[PDB]
Amino acid sequence: RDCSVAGWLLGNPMCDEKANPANDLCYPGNFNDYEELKHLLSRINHFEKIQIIPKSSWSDHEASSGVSSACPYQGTPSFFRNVVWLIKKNNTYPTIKRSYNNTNQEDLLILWGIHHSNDAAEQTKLYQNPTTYISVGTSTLNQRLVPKIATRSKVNGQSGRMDFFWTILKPNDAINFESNGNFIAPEYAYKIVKK
Amino acid sequence: EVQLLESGGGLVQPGGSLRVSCTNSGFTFSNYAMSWVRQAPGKGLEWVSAISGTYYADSVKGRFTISRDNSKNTMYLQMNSLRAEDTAVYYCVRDDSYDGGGHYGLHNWFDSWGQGTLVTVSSSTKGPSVFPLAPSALGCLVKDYFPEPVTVSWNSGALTSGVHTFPAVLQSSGLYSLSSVVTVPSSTYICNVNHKPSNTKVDKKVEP
Amino acid sequence: SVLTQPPSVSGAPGQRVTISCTGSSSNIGAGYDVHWYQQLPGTAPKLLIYGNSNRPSGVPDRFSGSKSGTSASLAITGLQAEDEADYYCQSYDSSVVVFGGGTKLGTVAAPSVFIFPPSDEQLKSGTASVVCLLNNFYPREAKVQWKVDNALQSGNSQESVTEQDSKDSTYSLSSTLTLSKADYEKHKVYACEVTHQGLSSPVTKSFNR
Repeated sequence: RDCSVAGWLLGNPMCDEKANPANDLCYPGNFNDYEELKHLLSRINHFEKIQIIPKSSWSDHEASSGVSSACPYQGTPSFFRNVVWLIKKNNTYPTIKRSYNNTNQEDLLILWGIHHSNDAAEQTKLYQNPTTYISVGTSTLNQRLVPKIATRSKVNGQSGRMDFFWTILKPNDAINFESNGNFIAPEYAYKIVKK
Repeated sequence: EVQLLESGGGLVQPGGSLRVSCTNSGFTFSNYAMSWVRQAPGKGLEWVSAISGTYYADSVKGRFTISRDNSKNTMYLQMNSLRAEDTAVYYCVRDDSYDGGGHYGLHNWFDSWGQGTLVTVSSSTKGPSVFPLAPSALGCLVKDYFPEPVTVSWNSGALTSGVHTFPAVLQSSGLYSLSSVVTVPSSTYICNVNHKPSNTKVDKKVEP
Repeated sequence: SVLTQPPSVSGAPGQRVTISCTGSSSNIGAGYDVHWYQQLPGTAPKLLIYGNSNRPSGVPDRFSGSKSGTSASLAITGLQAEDEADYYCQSYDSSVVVFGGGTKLGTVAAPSVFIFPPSDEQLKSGTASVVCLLNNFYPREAKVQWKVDNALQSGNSQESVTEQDSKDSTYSLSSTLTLSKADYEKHKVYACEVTHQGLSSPVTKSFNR
């Protein structure tokens, strides 16, 4: 409506194709493989949105935490509605074990994200762990992520970066996330029917 | 160290004016939001105001003004219209956020706290009187001053041994009085006393 | 600036105490975090907890925040005499900032008692005051008597009491009896009588002009 593409999916509190949009990604960082998705992103004659993992699934981590000046909603810091930025709990970030089997006979649109920081003392602030990662897999694809850390500019007022990724989780299949830190999990997902 | 420093506070009359700067070193001022938090006598803390863009609590609105200079790396709080109830020690404070390079107060916390500078709204001034409490424990007493605070050191000030500097007693005279005492089992020793805003410095050697 | 907090707790060494900070569904029924502050008695606040469960450095592992619905809780395990302070919780509501109202905090000691006559200088000045000292006792509830030739003198004193000492964890109290020098020198005996928990047969220390 007022938004771009991606952020509108991620949910981007600033919006509820578009040529060159005001709001794409409210927090900085890359977007991995925008182009590819765009193509078969259209050719969809049917659409609705539903949840998969609520924030209430995690007792071992601090759920509603990340919201920033870079992503406010009416002057109040917020975050991409559907993505969820996870912070350490009780000075502790237990490695995440979570999996979602798609029981729906209809396919599923899946995305998640990785937060890049600058100082590792600052890494120690949020995630408590000096060296973290993300590793996900579905059937064909197996992903492994690590945050790149030195220092940076101020883009969107922010010194940090956030890369997000995408996949398509086949029906009666699963997807396996693994991270001890620097990870941004999903909350709500998209049921998709192709053309 | 990381130093938050608030200077220039003292006695102001009701309907007065006070400008308090917070003086900063150790980080990049522009990279953080800052706040003022005040504590009244025998009370807790109350948010005053913050700046990255200026925010203010309700009790101060329109009569307080928060201002920051990163060129000089300080920040002010202009207090006019000051009444009575405004008397509190003023902590200059650091706003620290999960979300990092944010200039944002919305939800962040206070990691670094200032030393505090007491603003007093009343009339009129004073300075104390130092008489010894003398042995056969011991120490000296401070009588009849205004405003607060005073500060008690011992033997040029380097003594932390069984020392007790009491809570000040606002007297019927409307003048704070108090006592600073030390301790010792068996057998020259001076308490070093400054009440700053009478421009008073006094130190009296104690013995019987 | 007020959320809600209990006035004061009490605890024993090594034991566990739980600090509640309550609130409406407006603020903690919102999801904004709760932060805590440990402020030593006559010092700035120090950031204690942040983000409800997390501590900065220089802070012990014996401190744990737990946030539940419209309430939140500060707990401490393996207690120490270094942990004595005022504990406030902070949170936001519709911006601004809101705070708790704070919460304050074991062997019985008998208070070392003393009595101090008046100075000389204080005399030629004007009126004259008399101070009685009680050092380092537990517990907090107590009483002091000014007996002038057995006459219990009421009206003439104010008394201040020191916040619980850090490492011994023991209070001390100065009682200052303020008089008029003329109305001062008539009689001779001026006493201080102190009844503690550890007492036995009570204690009275005095002097003559």
